[PDB]
Amino acid sequence: LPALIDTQATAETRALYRNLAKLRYKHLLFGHEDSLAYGVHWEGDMDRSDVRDVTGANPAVYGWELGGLELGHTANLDAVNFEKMQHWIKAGYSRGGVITISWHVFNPVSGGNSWDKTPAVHELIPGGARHATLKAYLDTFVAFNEGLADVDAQGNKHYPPIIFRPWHEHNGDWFWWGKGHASEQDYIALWRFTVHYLRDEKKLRNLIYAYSPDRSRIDMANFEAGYLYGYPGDAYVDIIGLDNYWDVGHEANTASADEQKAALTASLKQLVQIARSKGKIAALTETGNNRLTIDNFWTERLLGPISADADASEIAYVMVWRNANLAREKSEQFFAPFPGQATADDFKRFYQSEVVLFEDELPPLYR
Ligand SMILES: OC[C@H]1O[C@H](OC[C@H]2O[C@@H](O[C@H]3[C@H](O)[C@H](O)[C@H](O[C@H]4[C@H](O)[C@H](O)[C@H](O)O[C@@H]4CO)O[C@@H]3CO)[C@@H](O)[C@@H](O)[C@@H]2O[C@@H]2O[C@H](CO)[C@@H](O)[C@H](O)[C@@H]2O)[C@H](O)[C@@H](O)[C@H]1O
Ligand code: NA
Ligand code: NA
Repeated sequence: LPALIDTQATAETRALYRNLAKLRYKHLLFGHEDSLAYGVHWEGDMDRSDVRDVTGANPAVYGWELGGLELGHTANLDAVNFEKMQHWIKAGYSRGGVITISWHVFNPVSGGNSWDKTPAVHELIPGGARHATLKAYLDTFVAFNEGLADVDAQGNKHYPPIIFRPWHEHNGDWFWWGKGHASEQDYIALWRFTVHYLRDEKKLRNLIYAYSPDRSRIDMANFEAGYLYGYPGDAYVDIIGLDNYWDVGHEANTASADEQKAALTASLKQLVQIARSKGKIAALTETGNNRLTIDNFWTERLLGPISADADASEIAYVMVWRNANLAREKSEQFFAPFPGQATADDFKRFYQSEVVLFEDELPPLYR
C-alpha cells in the first residue's frame, strides 16, 4: 500500500518496500551496523559477525557507512575497506538480508569530519559556490553503487536495494548539516537536491530514502513539530526513521528507567502515526545501549516498550550501532553483544522472540 517516491524502482526494490509494509504489523527486523566488517575482539575474517557468534544468525538488516568515499579514500572513516564493503553488501543481500547505508560526509570547507561544524550547506546547495562539490560527492556513491551490480544471463543488470539514509540527525547541532549550522530551508534544499540528483539525474532505481531526526532533540510535548523540523516533503522520503539512543539508557538522560520506557513507546507510537498519515513506513533507524551495561537490555528496554503498544510495534525494523574493534580503536564501544558479554543471553531471548526476525527467518523480501 505505501508507494516509493521512485515510481520506476527496480522490481527488487519495490518488493522490499511492499514486503516491509506487510511484515511490520507482526514483526520487527533486527539490524546491526558494520556487522560483517569487525567485532569487538576480531577483525579480518571475511564471513563473521558478533551477532552470529552469539545467536547463530546474522542480522536481518545490515547497516553500512560511506564517510570518506567522497574524498576518494580506500576505506571509510572507521577504516572499513570499500571493496570489502561491496563484497559484504552483496553477500548479505544474497542471503536475503536488507541493506541500509548512512553517510557521515566530511566537511568540504575545512576537510574536517562530520563533527567539524564549519558551515557548508549554504555553499553546497543549488546556487551555492560549492555546488560542484556536492555533485562530485554524490557521484562517488553512484560509482560505489555500480560496484554492487550483477548482470544476469539475459544481460539485465541487478542491484541490491539500499535504504539510503543521508543527512541524519539534522535536528541536532553536532553535524555540519545540523541545526545552528544550516538554515532549515537550506537543509530542505540539500535533501531535495540529493533525491533529484540520485533519482532523476543519475537514474538510480535501487534506493529507498530514509529520514532520521534524533529523538534527543525533540520535545515530547510537541513531537510532530519537532520531528518535522527540516522535513523535505513526502515526495522525497520513503522511510519515516528515528535515531533514539535517549530512551534506552543514554548516560546523560536523568529520567528514570520507567520514564524512559514510556518515552520510547510514545516516541515510536507518534513516529508510526506520522508514517501512517503520510503513507510511509516507520523504523527505529539507530538505537542501543553503548557497552550494554543494562541488565536484560534487549527484552526489557527495547523489545518490551516496542511491543507494549500496537502503534509503536508497527515499526518495520530496529538497528543498533557498531561493535568497534578494541585492538584498533582503543576504547570500548559496542551495541550488540559478543560471546561472554553480560547481555548475550538476553540477546538470545530477543532473537528467539517470535516478533523479531534475523536473517535466518526472513521471508523472501525481494519477490
Ligand atoms: O563514539 C562513541 C559515541 O557513541 C554515541 O554515538 C553513537 C552514534 O550515534 C549517532 O550520532 C550521535 C552523534 O555523534 C552525537 O554526538 C550525539 O550526541 C548528543 C546526544 O544525542 C544527546 O543529544 C546529548 O544530550 O548531546 C549529545 C551531543 O553532545 O548523539 C548522536 C546520536 O547518538 C551515529 O550516526 C554516529 O554518529 C554515532 O557513532 C559514531 O559513528 C561514527 C561513524 O560510524 C564513528 O566514527 C564513531 O566512532 C561512532 O561510532 C554517542 O552519541 C557519542 O557521544 C559517542 O559517545
Ligand atoms: Na513491527
Ligand atoms: Na525471532
